Amino acid sequence: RFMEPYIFGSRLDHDIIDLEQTATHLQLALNFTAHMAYRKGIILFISRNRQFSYLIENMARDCGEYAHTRYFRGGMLTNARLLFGPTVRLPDLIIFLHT
RNA sequence: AUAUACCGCCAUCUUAACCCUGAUGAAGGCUACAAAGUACGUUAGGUCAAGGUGUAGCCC
Ligand SMILES: [Mg+2]
Repeated sequence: RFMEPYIFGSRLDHDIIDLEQTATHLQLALNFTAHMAYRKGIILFISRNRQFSYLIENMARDCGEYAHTRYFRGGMLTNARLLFGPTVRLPDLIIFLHT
């Protein structure tokens, strides 16, 4: 339901995403990502689509950022201190290619 | 004579934290082609034959 305002219409029972809204949303998201990278924030890409795990890991390694395409264990973010150490720094921005 | 004196030795019997979910209820938390989970006494016991310490008996 919450995706309805972003849908241009249905073409033979297939939803079509309004690309005019996608352009503005992508502009805002890319501006935010660029500003965060300028401030040397830790950027973590996340995606459980196994068809693109290799590509996303390669991209994250290429841009000097971090990736998590594997099984997400309980408490990686909400219990990070116990799972990594008391002085671990969490990501400043998380990018979901697949939500 | 006494282990029905003790030991020695045999045998009997009794005997942590953290993180999520449920509207922050009792409560719950797993799937790998992965979906919240990680950190001693007891006995009128035997044995003084390969071991000891005492205790009492008798002494016309
Ligand atoms: Mg006896």
